[PDB]
Amino acid sequence: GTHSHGLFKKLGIPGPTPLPFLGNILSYHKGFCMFDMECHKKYGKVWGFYDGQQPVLAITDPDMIKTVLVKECYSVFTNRRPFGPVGFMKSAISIAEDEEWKRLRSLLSPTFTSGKLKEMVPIIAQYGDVLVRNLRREAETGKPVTLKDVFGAYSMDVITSTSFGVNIDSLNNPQDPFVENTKKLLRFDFLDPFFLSITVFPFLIPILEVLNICVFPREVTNFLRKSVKRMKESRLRVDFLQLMIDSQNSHKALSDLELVAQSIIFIFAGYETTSSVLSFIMYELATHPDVQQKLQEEIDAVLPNKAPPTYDTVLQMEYLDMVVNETLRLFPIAMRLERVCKKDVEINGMFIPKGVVVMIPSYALHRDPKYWTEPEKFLPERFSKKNKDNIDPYIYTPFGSGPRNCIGMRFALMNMKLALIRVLQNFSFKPCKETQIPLKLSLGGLLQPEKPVVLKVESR
Amino acid sequence: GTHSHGLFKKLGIPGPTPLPFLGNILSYHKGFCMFDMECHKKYGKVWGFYDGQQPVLAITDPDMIKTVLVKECYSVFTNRRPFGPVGFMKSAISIAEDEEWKRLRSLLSPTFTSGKLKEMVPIIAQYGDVLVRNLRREAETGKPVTLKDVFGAYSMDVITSTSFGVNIDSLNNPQDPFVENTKKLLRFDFLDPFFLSITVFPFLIPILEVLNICVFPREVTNFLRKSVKRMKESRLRVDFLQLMIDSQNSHKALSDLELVAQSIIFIFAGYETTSSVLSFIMYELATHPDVQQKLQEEIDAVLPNKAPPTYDTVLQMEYLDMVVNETLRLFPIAMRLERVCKKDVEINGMFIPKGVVVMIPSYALHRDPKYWTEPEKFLPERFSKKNKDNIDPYIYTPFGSGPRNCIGMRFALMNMKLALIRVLQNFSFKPCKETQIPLKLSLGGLLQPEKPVVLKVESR
Amino acid sequence: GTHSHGLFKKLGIPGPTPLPFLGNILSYHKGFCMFDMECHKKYGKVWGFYDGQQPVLAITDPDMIKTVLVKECYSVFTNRRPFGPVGFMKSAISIAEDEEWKRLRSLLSPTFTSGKLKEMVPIIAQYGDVLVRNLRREAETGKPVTLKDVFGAYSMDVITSTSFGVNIDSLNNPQDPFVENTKKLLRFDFLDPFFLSITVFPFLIPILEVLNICVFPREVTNFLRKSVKRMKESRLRVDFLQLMIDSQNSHKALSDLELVAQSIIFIFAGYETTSSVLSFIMYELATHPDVQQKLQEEIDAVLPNKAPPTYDTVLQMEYLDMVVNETLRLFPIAMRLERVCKKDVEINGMFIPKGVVVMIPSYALHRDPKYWTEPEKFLPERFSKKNKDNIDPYIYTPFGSGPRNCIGMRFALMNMKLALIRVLQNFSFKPCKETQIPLKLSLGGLLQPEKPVVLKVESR
Amino acid sequence: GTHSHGLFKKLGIPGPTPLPFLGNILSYHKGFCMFDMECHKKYGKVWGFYDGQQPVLAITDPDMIKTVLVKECYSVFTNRRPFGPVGFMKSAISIAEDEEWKRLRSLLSPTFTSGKLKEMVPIIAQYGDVLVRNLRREAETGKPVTLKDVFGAYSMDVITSTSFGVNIDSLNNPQDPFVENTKKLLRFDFLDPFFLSITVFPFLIPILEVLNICVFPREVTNFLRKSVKRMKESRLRVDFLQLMIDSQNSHKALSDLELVAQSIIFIFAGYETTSSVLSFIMYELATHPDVQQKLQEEIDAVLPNKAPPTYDTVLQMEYLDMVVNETLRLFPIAMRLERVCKKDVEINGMFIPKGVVVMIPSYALHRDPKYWTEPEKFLPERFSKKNKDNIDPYIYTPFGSGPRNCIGMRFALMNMKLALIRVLQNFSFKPCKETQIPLKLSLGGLLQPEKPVVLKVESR
Ligand code: HEM
Ligand code: HEM
Ligand code: HEM
Ligand code: HEM
Ligand SMILES: COCC(=O)O[C@]1(CCN(C)CCCc2nc3ccccc3[nH]2)CCc2cc(F)ccc2[C@@H]1C(C)C
Repeated sequence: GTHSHGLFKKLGIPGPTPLPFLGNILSYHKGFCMFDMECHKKYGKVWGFYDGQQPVLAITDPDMIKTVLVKECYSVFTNRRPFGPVGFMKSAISIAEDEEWKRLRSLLSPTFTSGKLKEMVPIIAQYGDVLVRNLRREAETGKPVTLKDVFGAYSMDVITSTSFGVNIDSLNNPQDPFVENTKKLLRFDFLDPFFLSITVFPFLIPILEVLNICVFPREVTNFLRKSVKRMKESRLRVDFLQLMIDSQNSHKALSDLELVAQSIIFIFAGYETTSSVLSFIMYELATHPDVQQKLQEEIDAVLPNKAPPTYDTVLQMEYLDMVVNETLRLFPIAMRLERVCKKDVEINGMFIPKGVVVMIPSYALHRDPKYWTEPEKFLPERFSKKNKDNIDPYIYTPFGSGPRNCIGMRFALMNMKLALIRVLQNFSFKPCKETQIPLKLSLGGLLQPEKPVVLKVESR
Repeated sequence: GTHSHGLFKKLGIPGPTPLPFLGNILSYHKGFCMFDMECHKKYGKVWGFYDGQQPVLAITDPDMIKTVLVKECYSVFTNRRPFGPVGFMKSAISIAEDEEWKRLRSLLSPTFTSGKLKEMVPIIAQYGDVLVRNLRREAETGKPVTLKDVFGAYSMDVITSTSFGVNIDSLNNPQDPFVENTKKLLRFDFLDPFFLSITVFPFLIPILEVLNICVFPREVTNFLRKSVKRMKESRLRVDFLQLMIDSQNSHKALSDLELVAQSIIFIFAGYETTSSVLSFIMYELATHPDVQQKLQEEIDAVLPNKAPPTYDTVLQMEYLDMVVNETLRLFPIAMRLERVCKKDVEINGMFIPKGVVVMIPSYALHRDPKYWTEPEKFLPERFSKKNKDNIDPYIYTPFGSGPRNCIGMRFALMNMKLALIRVLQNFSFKPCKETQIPLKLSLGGLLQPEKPVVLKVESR
Repeated sequence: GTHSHGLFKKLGIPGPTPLPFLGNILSYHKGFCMFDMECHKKYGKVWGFYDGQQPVLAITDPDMIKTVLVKECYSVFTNRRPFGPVGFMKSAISIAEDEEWKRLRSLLSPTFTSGKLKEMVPIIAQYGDVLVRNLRREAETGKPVTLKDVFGAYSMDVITSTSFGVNIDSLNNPQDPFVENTKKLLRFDFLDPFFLSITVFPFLIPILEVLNICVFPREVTNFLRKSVKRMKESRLRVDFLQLMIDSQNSHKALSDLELVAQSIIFIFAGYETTSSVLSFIMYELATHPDVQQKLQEEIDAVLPNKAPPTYDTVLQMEYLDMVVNETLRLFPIAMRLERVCKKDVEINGMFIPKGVVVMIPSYALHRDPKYWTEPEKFLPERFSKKNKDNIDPYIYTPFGSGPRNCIGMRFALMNMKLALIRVLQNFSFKPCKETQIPLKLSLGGLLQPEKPVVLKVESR
Repeated sequence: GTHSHGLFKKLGIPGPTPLPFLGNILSYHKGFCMFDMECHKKYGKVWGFYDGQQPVLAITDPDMIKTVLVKECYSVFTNRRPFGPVGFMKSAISIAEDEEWKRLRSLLSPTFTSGKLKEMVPIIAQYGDVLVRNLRREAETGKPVTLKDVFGAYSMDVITSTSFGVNIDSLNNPQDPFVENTKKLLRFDFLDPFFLSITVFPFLIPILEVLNICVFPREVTNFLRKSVKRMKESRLRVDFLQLMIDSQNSHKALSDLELVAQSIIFIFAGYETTSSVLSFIMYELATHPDVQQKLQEEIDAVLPNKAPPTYDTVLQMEYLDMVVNETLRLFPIAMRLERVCKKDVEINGMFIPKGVVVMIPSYALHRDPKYWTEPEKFLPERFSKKNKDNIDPYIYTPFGSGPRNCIGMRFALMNMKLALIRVLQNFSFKPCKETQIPLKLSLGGLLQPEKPVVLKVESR
């Protein structure tokens, strides 16, 4: 009931005090993000709490953070915490651990190079054209646009074609076989009934693992499993599947089911994340028409006459970059980074017992007054070539840092940027009566707007 | 490991001998139906086995059967066995038990009278017209027809409109909100991984009931729960919802959530059952064109010039009735009837300990040589007014018998008959090269064809 | 997590508000007794709380209490709550439920008549002689006496010989086979780690029931099971075993294992209960030498010259009775009486939903100022023939009331009285320096002294 | 249900075929030992089976065995399989794993040197004198002697005094506090109900670990935990406790609770093991009076006139050694050695997947005709300095081999030898009518006689 509940009181580490069995989870009634702020303010720089019986040690010192993410990554802090029954998805690089992770990490790093990415741009860019045509039809008829559905559909189209060559217009084909399953691959709400129970009955995982109950649905994983065995057997492009089929012709060649595992996790990592950030950005651009106009101006300069964006001209645009980064400062959608302490260690004047989840509260550091002037404000300027220098890369970590960081970072920024470019080239975006202002974050376990973002969309 | 595994060896009752923990479930590798036959042949008239640790006493004596289903129903054998975590669906009349069942049974019996049914015929009959139009378009283009999809869609249309007034053409609207959830309400395969585990880990039910994992999906039950709260609040027809909303204006008036519970179970009881029998019947009529022609002839006689069937002219047709009943003899899709023994009893020279599932092997009795001449053969004649007399109603029980029998019997026969009438009026049905002949039953826990039934469909 | 946690807020019933999963069990940090008082004071006459998810409705109205214990006992409130995995001890009359309880209750009522008891007095009385000899040897050498060990040994001797004819001097034979197991049969601490977990993981019971883990130890129950099969087979006295072997030569004759079940529960009900009350009484008599002297005087009057007590002269003694009853007022060692509500009901202007544990806080009513003048004080007089009249038998219930009350009441009072008589005849009892004064009740789940009672024991 | 059940059929490895859920455990109805022989004969040199879902790869090639036990011990095969909920005893060197094991292994190796052992001989030897006095009193009165009780008591006396300095005559004090708990520390029967369930519900371990249910009893571990905190605090000899208290004044000094953990495991490893081998040896010496006489002769030669054995004269005796070793050949009481495969590997032309329990069937190799002439026969000669050479130390492994072997080997042989010496010096031992001849091994999970060994004991 109190297993390890004296561990932090003992070691000298402060923090809220736990309740038996539940630990501190009642504190999650306002969300991971709000609880992390309060803990930063009211306890300082290091603190501890209990996800049920599991102690979690929050750390906020950039040198200490670097040690965990960078320095001792491979020796002490290699893995994230178990979070549910995962079945065969224990082979997805995100879930695999220790050496199996390192092998998967290596077998996949060449798939995410800039070269591989530059050759996917003409595919990603095609569904930007699709986006504008579907945006225009809703811009034609004066009717508010709900960003999450139009950007949701764009993200889906980008994934089907980048990882499977499946060329869909997911919006206009809302009944395709390939759209129904991939749309069931949403991000996990670790504050919803099931995942909370898993936290205070971690011993229920093995019970579930033996009933073959799985947090990745049996049908989705089954449909994609067989749908990929078709694609492999009809090919025998430039998409993730093929680069992976390539890398299996100094570690053990990528297995068959391991390739299926990665394709599904790429979807999981890329679907809701992308559409959610594109919507946050559109909210900020719609509530600061000066930033929007400025970006539209920077776009028309590089791309004269709605010229089509390319890998190289995308990377030209400084102010676009500043909008993307400043939006991810406010809304880092992972909320936290975490690693399991797998040994006893001392790092930066602090002993850490084997088994503690060490956690880095990204949302709260990105909104720390002590590192950010006027943190609540959308201020794209803080990332200009002028100011970009005094930003610590261990305070601002929307993609994490170190060897276990987001292997999809460059792909995701290039995907979102292509979207925002082709959309601002043709449209302007305005607040509504119904446009929730100021926007409220959800109280749940996902960093998303309370109410969806809806906006007026006009044509240029 | 062997809890109660001597109970039948002791009492004197024969039967296969169990394995620890698993009981006799390895015997289910050929299906409930085949295992029940072998047990009838090789052990006689009474026998016992173990679904894991749970003893099941099979009985085949018509007097003994009557005692269980009819005589001592309310005192000893009131309930079916628990079969999964059910959540709020513990209020569906099928799952409720003891007095709560009797109340629900009474609060719903007037909803299934013949009067209420005769006023639903013009609704049911409308989607017969819809069936023929969709059948014709597939009969127009010479392309094999897969019965389960065209009869699947008809069954869905009949349910939406009979229980919610929702008027859909489910086939041509394969993307309606109301079709996606109700199509996820299929019959349970108690021989599939999950339900088998539930059988040898019955103690896993409470674990699941507390994670709110449920065998009726949370979304389906949630969508229908709210979708009904709309219909109640827009009404404030002749459909099940309204007759139920009626019966809540000597027992406790039907509750709100109890009404939601029944509407979903009516779907569960009526969707796959109906479409599966309609397909079995079409198989038999397509593999005996003499029966088919004879029925077409009996239909044209009562209904001159594709005249539209009515409640009364439907009940006119003897040979139609004989085809429906003879098909349900071969294919009684419940396979077994069961009741939990809730007390110790002696019935017909046999003591039965509290807790035994008493079970009646319908599939095997319907195909018993000792009651049926040439049981394997489709012989509609055995049910004519001439021969219908020497059929024991405790050997032939496709809808069960007694107070807990199928409260939807008359509705289901009238629904299927309306379908078969309007379809034979306009079409003839022929075997294919691909038409699996002879048809094989599935090895799983549902009584359905191994491979789907597909047939040539011509026009008259 | 909150299953039924709105049930009392809804029905209108007040009470502390629950925490998810745990309900109100954090409130048990001071004990059932103290929590029950606070709830009586601060919420009044009726209230509700949650043992995890299980709602418990406390009631304190004598008419309402009578309804539950007496009036609707057989129809609505027949059983106590499940409390642990019990294995075969589900046949002990205390644990059995509904009709199986009524049968066991009837098959055992004639074993507890006054006639049967009067013939056990010469056995019980013999080990009073044994008590005095062992008390004297500790009274001889001036050394404090720890009541729980000398009365513990007396209680054990009374049980072995009353239920099995086994004639031991448990103290001087602290290594007999028959003493080691029966001494492991102590009362359950429902506030200790295991039983608390059972309360907030009631779903863990079936898991345990299938590993054959049992709250009655496998060895104790096994030793006594075989040790009784010896006694049955060597007999083939006046003791419980024989009266039971008798009653199996209008319900089903007592089974073999059912007889073993009762013998163990008689031990469980009678061992720690008796020794604990004898010690409470000795504390009160030692902290009021006037009561003690008065009782010694009433004993010498009826029993001139340490004359040996008999059934009839035991029942002569009014003041003895008043001391026993007043001690059980302060220390009713069951603390609460409970029944499961098995139907919906209205009783005395109150609706009660099926499934609620209805609970009667005996400890708090016995110490209610509103029924007892100076409740904290040991006042034997309130039970004299003069005052015994205005005591409601539904406020003062140390043995419960109604058909499910203590079937061992008369036996227990006669056993304790014989002890107290033969001991006061020969000894006087005095407070020590170490004698905890005032005595503190344990904070756990058993009503016993914090620290053991130790006292000076002199000879007469 | 069949998780990994194709792993051996796939890899090419033969073996009995499994049943769902249970694997091959029905095969354990004759015991680990008999099942291991049949598997050696009927499948050859390598085979696989399933303890439920857990694959176990048996290996019998001395080079392959050496690789696992010696060569790749620290890299691949460091740990034994989890076997039950162990609580804090996860710190006992036997249960600890990976580096924590290596640290414990090092912190304890100097406690088992020959120097430390030679200084414990005068303690061990003292309770040999105690043994002879208690043996004589049973040899005085002509009454069969049950070896397991007289050698059981000797083993207990040797442990209390070697690990805690507690100087008991456990037999004549069968009621000491320190004897009652340590006698509850018997070897685990992994074929008894509980441990078998753990094998096919390994997921039940975490459920138990959270109810603090433990396979080392809470009371035994609690009594010894506090009883050691006394001994530490009264000291602040030459016994295990002190050598351990010593080693905590290049790894982390032995913790407090870690020291308590080791003391209990030393008891667990040493109590039943020793007494069981001493009894096997006495059986063999009593059923071959020529060996016995020969040993008595070799003892009288080194120790003239019942001279007292010393470390050095104990190691003098070749024929004693040959009797001890030949008895452990027949009866290697661990039965199997095992290690978990923690990586994928190829060793001696064989790939082994991560997670397989690799197992070495000691009992069956010790009785392999292909390495042992007349294996069923007790032939002390095979271990003489003449023949001891062609015995492979990877076929004959009564204490295992390699870094994880029995850290108590020398202590155990010296303890048993001192016993056998002082006993044969004074007694001769003869078969009885009741002496089970030939002796049968138990069908359970412990290598012990079916029926106890009883023998005539005469004096010299
Ligand atoms: C705006 C979009 C995205 C954001 C903000 C984001 C952020 C993150 C973060 C914070 C992590 C954990 C980093 C850490 O623990 O240090 C992560 C991991 C990961 N992400 Fe992204 N991500 C995005 C999109 C994508 C995309 C398109 C992919 C496509 C392949 C992807 C694949 C992954 C993978 C595989 C990991 C786990 C890597 C490993 O365990 O070695 N993510 N992401
Ligand atoms: C061909 C179609 C159908 C067949 C063959 C069939 C057969 C059965 C059988 C064998 C039982 C159990 C009988 C027993 O235990 O004695 C049953 C129960 C039931 N059926 Fe039907 N059924 C069909 C369609 C329907 C329909 C359309 C409804 C619509 C309301 C329905 C509602 C129910 C209910 C509520 C029960 C449980 C009744 C109770 O527990 O009191 N069924 N059915
Ligand atoms: C001072 C000693 C004792 C006290 C204070 C005591 C008190 C109680 C109480 C409060 C109950 C529950 C009553 C209820 O729910 O209304 C009970 C039940 C019971 N007691 Fe006693 N008890 C004592 C000794 C004994 C003895 C010696 C026996 C010997 C047979 C015994 C046998 C039982 C049984 C069998 C029940 C359950 C009866 C049933 O469920 O029908 N008890 N006791
Ligand atoms: C006749 C008596 C004994 C026999 C036959 C015996 C045999 C064994 C065997 C086969 C093993 C496992 C070896 C392996 O996996 O390679 C073992 C382990 C062990 N034994 Fe002994 N043993 C005996 C007595 C003792 C005694 C007196 C001690 C006292 C300390 C002891 C302490 C241990 C320990 C601590 C281990 C685990 C070592 C580790 O995991 O590193 N044993 N024993
Ligand atoms: C839900 O919180 C945001 C989130 O989903 O973060 C990840 C999921 C990480 N998962 C492998 C489980 C690890 C345990 C965990 N419990 C958390 C609760 C709150 C906050 C963070 C938590 N971490 C992080 C890495 C990752 C790796 C992939 F391969 C695919 C998707 C993702 C997402 C991220 C891209 C948005």
